[PDB]
Amino acid sequence: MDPNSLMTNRLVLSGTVCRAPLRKVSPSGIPHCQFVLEHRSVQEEAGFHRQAWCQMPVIVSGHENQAITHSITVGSRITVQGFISCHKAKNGLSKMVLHAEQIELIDSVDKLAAALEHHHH
Amino acid sequence: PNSLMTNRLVLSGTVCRAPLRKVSPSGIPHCQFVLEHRSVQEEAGFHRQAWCQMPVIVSGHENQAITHSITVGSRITVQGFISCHKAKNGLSKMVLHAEQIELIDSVDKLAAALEHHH
DNA sequence: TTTTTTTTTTTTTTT
Repeated sequence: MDPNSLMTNRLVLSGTVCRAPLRKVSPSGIPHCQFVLEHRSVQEEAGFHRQAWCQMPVIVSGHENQAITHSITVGSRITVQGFISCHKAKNGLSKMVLHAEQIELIDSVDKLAAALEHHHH
Repeated sequence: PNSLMTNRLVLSGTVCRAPLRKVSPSGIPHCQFVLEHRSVQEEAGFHRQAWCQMPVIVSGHENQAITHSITVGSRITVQGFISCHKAKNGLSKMVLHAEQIELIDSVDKLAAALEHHH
């Protein structure tokens, strides 16, 4: 445990996905799926509050977590968690991306069900 | 402020540029710098590499104290939220607003004083 | 394995 003496970086962002999961599989047979999460919130800074809006291009790679994505529709309310990585050198400016290791959905069943059975009788 | 909406980034690395310390016409001291992260990771044994220069701002009186101590080369960890503005040309910029700092220099300084206090 | 240049209706924060 020597270099991990400055390798700590975890981002936890909840948000609604605005770009559907674009799946692909790289040569080694690994499957990955991207999308753009839109996060919006009120954040307090300096004893006051201000809005925090951001589009985070997240991507989930490898087997374990592919399933949970096949289940994330557009306008999904999710919280993703994993490391951040980026780059924008003037010889190929790529972008900031949250490689995800973990995701749980944030709209409760009792919640959504409400909006599926009520209009009727 | 509870609910779904949660934004927490906890980055570490070596302060690249600055820090530029200004007090703005609103009253508060603002300290801005850029943090250069570099690390290797992923679950079991698949090797991914990580790098990123996160513009950081430390806004308010509360945290400007610990600040007069970080300079280019300074290693620290910061925790706070990420917001994204327009820029001066390129649309969205990302900035981590630090709500909590950690000079990992004091970490070594504390581990040492332990290993060596006869 | 070149920090796998991978922003694919008007570029989501400007309705």
